[PDB]
Amino acid sequence: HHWGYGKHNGPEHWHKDFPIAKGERQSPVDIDTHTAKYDPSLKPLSVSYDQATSLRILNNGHAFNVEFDDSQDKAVLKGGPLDGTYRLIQFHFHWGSLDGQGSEHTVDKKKYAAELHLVHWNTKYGDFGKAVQQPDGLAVLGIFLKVGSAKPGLQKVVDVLDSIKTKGKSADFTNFDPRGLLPESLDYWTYPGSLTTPPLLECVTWIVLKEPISVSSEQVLKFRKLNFNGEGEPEELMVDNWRPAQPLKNRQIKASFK
Ligand SMILES: NS(=O)(=O)c1ccc(C(=O)N2CCc3ccccc3C2)cc1
Ligand SMILES: [Zn+2]
Repeated sequence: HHWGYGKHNGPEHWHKDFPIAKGERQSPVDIDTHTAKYDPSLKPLSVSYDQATSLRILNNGHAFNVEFDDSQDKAVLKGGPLDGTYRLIQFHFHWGSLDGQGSEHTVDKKKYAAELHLVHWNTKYGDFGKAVQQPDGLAVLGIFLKVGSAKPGLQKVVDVLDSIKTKGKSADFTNFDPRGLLPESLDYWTYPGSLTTPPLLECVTWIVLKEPISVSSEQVLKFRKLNFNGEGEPEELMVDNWRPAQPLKNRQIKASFK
């Protein structure tokens, strides 16, 4: 009876195994756009993905992760609110059963259809497992998805999902360019928070882009055909794998833009 997204093991249960669920810097949060303060000291975000080396895609029973070779400074995030250099390790999404929900962060209580998380670790801690033990260990770039026009750069991901339907399945996934998942603008909000899944560690500088990407209904429908279950187990569609907004508590959300 491990954690998941169901009635009996979903977000409102997580605190029993992971008491930090009720902590002081939990994610996601609602971004109140009128209360977020423009911070002229914030730098433009530097996203350097030209040499990114994707390796594999994995259904881990909660989402799918596109994994990267993070054994050298290839795909890195810096600037913005960050000090130092953060290396891309994986991206994944959260999405809904319907287009009206699925995002983890909300904007003035608006829920997007899905949310992309590009996860990076601070190179000053040497590895991901050490980084998650630190308050500045991770930088997660969050990008909202709305349903409209197709995102051509997403289609390579959508088309491999058939091969990783069920929990524990993986597939080679080389030469995928995550630049094709970015919106035009790098305007963002930022705040200190946490992982949004167990172990819910309070190790993340969140950077949430203002501009959503558009994906087609067909693209998101393919996400919703994935399974939380393993092969030859009762089919449970992988949908609604998002944690709701958590209390902001003693935090300020800062905007990079006026
Ligand atoms: N949704 S999110 O906050 O962007 C998120 C980001 C990263 C992860 C993640 O890769 N994990 C959880 C922590 C951890 C710790 C030790 C070893 C492995 C892992 C694997 C899960 C969720
Ligand atoms: Zn996530």
